[PDB]
Amino acid sequence: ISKQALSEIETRHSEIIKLENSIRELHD
Amino acid sequence: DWNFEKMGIGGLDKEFSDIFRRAFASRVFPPEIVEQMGCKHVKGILLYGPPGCGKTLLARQIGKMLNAREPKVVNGPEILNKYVGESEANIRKLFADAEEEQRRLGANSGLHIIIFDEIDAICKQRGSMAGSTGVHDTVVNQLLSKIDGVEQLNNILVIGMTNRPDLIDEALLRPGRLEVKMEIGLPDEKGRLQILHIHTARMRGHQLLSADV
Amino acid sequence: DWNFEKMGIGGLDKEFSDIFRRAFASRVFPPEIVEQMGCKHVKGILLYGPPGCGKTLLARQIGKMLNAREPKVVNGPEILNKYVGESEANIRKLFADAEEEQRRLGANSGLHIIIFDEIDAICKQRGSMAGSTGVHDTVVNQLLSKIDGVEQLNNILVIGMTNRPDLIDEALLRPGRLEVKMEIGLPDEKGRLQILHIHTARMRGHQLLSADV
Ligand SMILES: Nc1ncnc2c1ncn2[C@@H]1O[C@H](COP(=O)(O)OP(=O)(O)OP(=O)(O)O)[C@@H](O)[C@H]1O
Ligand SMILES: Nc1ncnc2c1ncn2[C@@H]1O[C@H](COP(=O)(O)OP(=O)(O)O)[C@@H](O)[C@H]1O
Repeated sequence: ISKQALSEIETRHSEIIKLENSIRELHD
Repeated sequence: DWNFEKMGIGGLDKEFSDIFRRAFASRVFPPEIVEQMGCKHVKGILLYGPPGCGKTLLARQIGKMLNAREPKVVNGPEILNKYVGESEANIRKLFADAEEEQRRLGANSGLHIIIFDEIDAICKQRGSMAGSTGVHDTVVNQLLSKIDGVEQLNNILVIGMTNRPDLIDEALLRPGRLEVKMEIGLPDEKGRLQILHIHTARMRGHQLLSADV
Repeated sequence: DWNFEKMGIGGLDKEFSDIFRRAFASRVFPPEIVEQMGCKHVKGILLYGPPGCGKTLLARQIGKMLNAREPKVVNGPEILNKYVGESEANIRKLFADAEEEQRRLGANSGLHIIIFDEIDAICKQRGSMAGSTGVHDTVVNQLLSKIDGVEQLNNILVIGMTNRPDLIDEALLRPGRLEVKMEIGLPDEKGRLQILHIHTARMRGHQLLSADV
């Protein structure tokens, strides 16, 4: 029996929260 | 303010003498002669022995004794991360202060003490542990690449502690690389007397111990 | 300044004579000879031997004896990429200057020397690892393509160092990329003499050595 695991990341820069604030402001 | 007795370590007088001679001799003499010589200070020390022989306490007291900054200690493999690349990033952050301080003042900085416990946990023979992810072989390569290499550092000192000294890397214990390799062994009768006295000092001073013993 | 003792090397004259004979010769000859012969300039070297046995000593001295721009040195497996792809971006950012210079000027560009410490850290068996992420394969293939491939290079020199030539994939050792290989065994008695002298000149300069020694 054997084996180990690993992990990684990626370039995402979502910031959907800020974009949502901005676009809502645009609507009003 | 200092005193060898103040520490409360007994039976290892020769060990302390050798450590002081081969480690702290160049840091106490007037700067002029040592600078007239062009000698590089030793920056490596290794200890090992069976459990409970006073290895931990030794490093605790040697660190406390210095008038330098608080030593940075690493508790076993505590520098591992769940991603690719941050084992090295962690083993690299340990030297930022020394490099920065050397580049700011230079030749006049205070010592930077780093302590590894059970070095054998992380540093082992390359080419072994043929499992997966090769992370261990990358960490060992970084550590050596950083203890020594293209860049120079002269205000650091690393202490390692192990119980099985046959599994550590060869270069890690080579000249200028944990070169000093000491051997803590079971105490003698005189060591036993000194130890018992050390651990029975707060009693005689309060009449809590019968004179019969 | 080709004193070779002012530089500070352990009696490795024969080593330098042989390396210049083998390589660095086509580099100082008439290009017209290179057109009649049609023999390209060697661009691969390897230096391995007892760990840190003056292995980086001369690596830190070659940067001085050259009338070209200072060679760029890669100190260990610092080609870390956390998101995705930038490992290949890092590998790319090493050869950009050579590409730009060759495009700007041809047949007389100059030389660019790159040094990989801990070559063994990043170059291993391609298929041996079973890890989910294949970053090592990705970097190995990219490096192989860059050093050898449809694109041609004539103004670079890659130098590799390992303390254990064994864990190296054979593809990187195919003729035409790193065909040259050399070992640095141990110092002879005579070289040991020059060594002692080099390591004792300041001692005698300031009159700190007893005549008995
Ligand atoms: N023949 C020699 N002549 C002069 N110095 C030598 C010689 N052999 C070893 N040394 C010493 O060894 C050191 C050379 O750097 P070294 O080769 O140890 O670096 P390194 O390759 O990064 O080390 P490592 O491979 O252990 O990580 C210097 O302290 C140098 O004085
Ligand atoms: N020279 C000494 N002086 C005082 N106490 C000692 C000495 N050597 C061992 N001891 C005792 O042994 C214990 C230290 O064990 P330790 O060195 O921590 O084991 P390990 O090195 O495996 O961590 C302490 O309880 C301490 O009282």
